[PDB]
Amino acid sequence: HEDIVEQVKKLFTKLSTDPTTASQLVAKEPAIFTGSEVRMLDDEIPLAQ
Amino acid sequence: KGFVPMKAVTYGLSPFQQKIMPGLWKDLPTKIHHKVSENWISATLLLGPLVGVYSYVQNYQEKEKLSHRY
Repeated sequence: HEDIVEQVKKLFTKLSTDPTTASQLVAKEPAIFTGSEVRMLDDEIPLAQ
Repeated sequence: KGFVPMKAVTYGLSPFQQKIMPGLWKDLPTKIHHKVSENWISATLLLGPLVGVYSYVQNYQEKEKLSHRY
């Protein structure tokens, strides 16, 4: 563990610095469930799924 | 007896996501004009021979009633 930490402390130095987390992006566009359906009928296919 | 092989795609919503009642009083002036400018030769053929026969009978009976009076 202590040998990997010193490698990443000098290799990962140049990635970006935006302070937006993932939770601020889920909360301003949430996901909502809707009861509904889609049916695709073909009748030339032998099995139904 | 009941099979027609078919190919189509259908989408459908849930009953508890829509407005059930307000689609009745929606455009009732427009709905009325569509029914009476398309069914006005089927009512001129149903009431026409009845209004014209009732006019004949009431005129016949009002001229043999005034010819029997002294």
